[PDB]
Amino acid sequence: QSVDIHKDQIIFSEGDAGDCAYIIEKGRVLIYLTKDKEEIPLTILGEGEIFGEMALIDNQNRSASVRALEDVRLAIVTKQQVLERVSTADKVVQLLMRVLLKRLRRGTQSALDQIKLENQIFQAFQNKEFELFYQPIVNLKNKTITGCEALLRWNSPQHGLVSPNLFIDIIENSSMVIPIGHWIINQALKDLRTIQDQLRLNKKERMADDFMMSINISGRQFTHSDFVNNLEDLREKHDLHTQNIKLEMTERIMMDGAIAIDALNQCRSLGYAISIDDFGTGFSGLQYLTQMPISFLKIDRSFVMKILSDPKSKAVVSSIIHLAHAMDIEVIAEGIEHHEEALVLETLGARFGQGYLFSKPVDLGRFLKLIK
Amino acid sequence: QSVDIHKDQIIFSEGDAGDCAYIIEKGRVLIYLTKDKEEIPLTILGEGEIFGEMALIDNQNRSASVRALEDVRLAIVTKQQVLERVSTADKVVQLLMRVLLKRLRRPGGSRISSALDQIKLENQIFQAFQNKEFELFYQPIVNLKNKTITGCEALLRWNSPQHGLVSPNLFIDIIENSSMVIPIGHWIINQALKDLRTIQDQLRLNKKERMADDFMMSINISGRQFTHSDFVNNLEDLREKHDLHTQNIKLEMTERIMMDGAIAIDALNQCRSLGYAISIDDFGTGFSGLQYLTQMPISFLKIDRSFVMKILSDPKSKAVVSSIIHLAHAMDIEVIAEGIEHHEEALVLETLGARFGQGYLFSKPVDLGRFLKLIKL
Ligand SMILES: Nc1nc2c(ncn2[C@@H]2O[C@@H]3COP(=O)(O)O[C@H]3[C@H]2O)c(=O)[nH]1
Ligand SMILES: Nc1nc2c(ncn2[C@@H]2O[C@@H]3COP(=O)(O)O[C@H]3[C@H]2O)c(=O)[nH]1
Ligand SMILES: [Mg+2]
Ligand SMILES: [Mg+2]
Repeated sequence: QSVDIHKDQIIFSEGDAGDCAYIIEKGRVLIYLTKDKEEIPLTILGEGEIFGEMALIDNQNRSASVRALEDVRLAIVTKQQVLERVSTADKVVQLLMRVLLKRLRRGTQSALDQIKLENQIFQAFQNKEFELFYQPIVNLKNKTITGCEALLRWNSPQHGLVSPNLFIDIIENSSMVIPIGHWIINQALKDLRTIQDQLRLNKKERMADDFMMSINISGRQFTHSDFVNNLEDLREKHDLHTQNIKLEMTERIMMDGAIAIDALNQCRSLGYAISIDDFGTGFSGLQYLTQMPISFLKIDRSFVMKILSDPKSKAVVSSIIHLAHAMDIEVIAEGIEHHEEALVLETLGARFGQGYLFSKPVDLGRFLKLIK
Repeated sequence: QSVDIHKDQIIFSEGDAGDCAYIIEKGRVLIYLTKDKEEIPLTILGEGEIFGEMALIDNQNRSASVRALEDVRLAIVTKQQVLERVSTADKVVQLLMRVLLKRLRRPGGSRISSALDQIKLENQIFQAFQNKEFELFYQPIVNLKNKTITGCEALLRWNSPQHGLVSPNLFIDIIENSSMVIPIGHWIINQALKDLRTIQDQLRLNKKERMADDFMMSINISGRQFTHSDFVNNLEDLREKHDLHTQNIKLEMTERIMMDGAIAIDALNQCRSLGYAISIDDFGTGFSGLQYLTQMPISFLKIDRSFVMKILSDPKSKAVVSSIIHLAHAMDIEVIAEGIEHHEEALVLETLGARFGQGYLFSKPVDLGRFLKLIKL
């Protein structure tokens, strides 16, 4: 909505209640204070400048008066429009705005903490405090280790064992995912080379050929272009085959719809296995799985820990397993802690499993012992 | 990540390139300008204050110098941490930041070379609402086996050529993540409930007593209006206003409501205890709340057109649809398959076990007057 004001009209005065702000589309306006009939100019605003935001942002009165220097045309921005856009902005951006506002007139402790935590995470990465552990994936019927998932671990000397609940999300929607993710993939692929070599050296030739290293890939690093180029470079570096490398993704990817179907279809043509991690939670979902080069899906612990108790959870799990089979997708059920859970999941048709029942995540050295 | 500076150290000078910002953890710093060797104090900052952000936000030089007044400890905030959060922010927020920055740094004329358009579109939408340009149409939901109209969905329409150059989805989206959803949504619900009263009265007056009792008016409820407190109070007020029963009113909700998890289960259980029917509008698209579907007062789920239009062509889409239908039955949830445009689609969906359907095959959305005629057939 657009409004035309004549030259010399006082649009509002210092000390008035704020109703709305205004974006100048044509002409010029003067911002002034008055102090005993002496008019003190602050500035002249022209096309594109917004004015009157300040009263709206923190329900104070007008900090200055505003007069049209010539005929002007103003677009009206409402209190609610400004408050809405501000309240939904990033909390560090909200902090930055509050500090600027208060200085110009002359959730903060949560926002400073987020900034600090990020810097603490990345310094710990560069101080070599992270390592990968490996959690066996087992064939449910014959109890054989068929692969492993690479899981990030923070062994901070000050705090002891730092929980992945904290730092994984910070890492994943931060630019540091790219350097951290490049390190993860290289390490996983390096340790895959070692697992295969050791398996062969102990005459388990077929196990080595069929072994799947499962690597968690975030959306950010997946949609970063040349992700596939670096992934390929790192595979050839360690002389590995695509068929032994499974890329675990959260369905939040498909979100990027056609684009996604893109790289995912890319990799699949190279022979990488693609897996939907935490299926049925998050945006890890049914609708896109219809048209996806998906070889695996993981049934989240949240379902598995309710199999025996809540029989409506047993229904949902059977549905997912039977659906996966109808699309020739195989299933890994994770969070398996009891033999009774593994029994039921095998009867329902899940081929693979992971969890404490079989083994917790362990360092490479202990994993190399488990496979023997 | 933490750095200790001695009393009197110039941390940086006015005119330098910005590397990082700092949070003061201990002590005090002076912000000053220099103007012919006269040092002009702007302020003293203490514990918790941030400084040096401004150069980072828009790659300008330092607007002032900063000296430690005593021994200080600074936490480092990186250029990268500021620039990412700033560059990804809303364009109105970006405008606000630029204006504040320039004003704090500051007779010449200040200028700024979308944004204004987003603001205007919203005001155009809301003025059209208040100028009575919106109305509800109703699309029959039919029992697939016996072809009988069992209910209808209320669908919002804008009667203007302007609806037009926005896109049909887009005007609904503007409404739904804007505060205007509350006044627009209150009008929608009242109108739908008013027109439900009329459908039932006419059904009774023609001795179709069982049809009137079983008739479901389906109303799309956005997340914003659902999580707004006193949503249930207004909904109840409007039901009693039109002397209606909860059992005839179905609340269609996006699956994205389950991003609240525990809070969402309670809010739905509140409506369900009152006797409202709850339906998941877009099942299997958008947010996956299947872990939660285990414990949800859900009576209906709708299979989206995006699945239905791929049944015959892409047989992996046929697989997913059968799975959803069979799963819904295992939880005593009934299914409405929407976007049904051909008899062959309705055939397949009935064989798979879907009870209800909507789409062009049966009828497009129509005004109340035409809907009242369709009922009598
Ligand atoms: N306080 C202040 N406001 C300014 C300045 N330059 C432009 N303005 C605008 O003038 C407006 C006066 O009313 P508000 O306080 O609502 O919002 C103010 C700003 O939008 C300045 O240097 N100081
Ligand atoms: N320009 C300006 N900067 C201030 C003021 N008060 C505190 N500061 C801080 O001083 C810093 C000087 O360098 P920057 O411009 O990078 O960031 C500035 C702000 O963080 C003030 O009144 N004006
Ligand atoms: Mg996983
Ligand atoms: Mg709908």
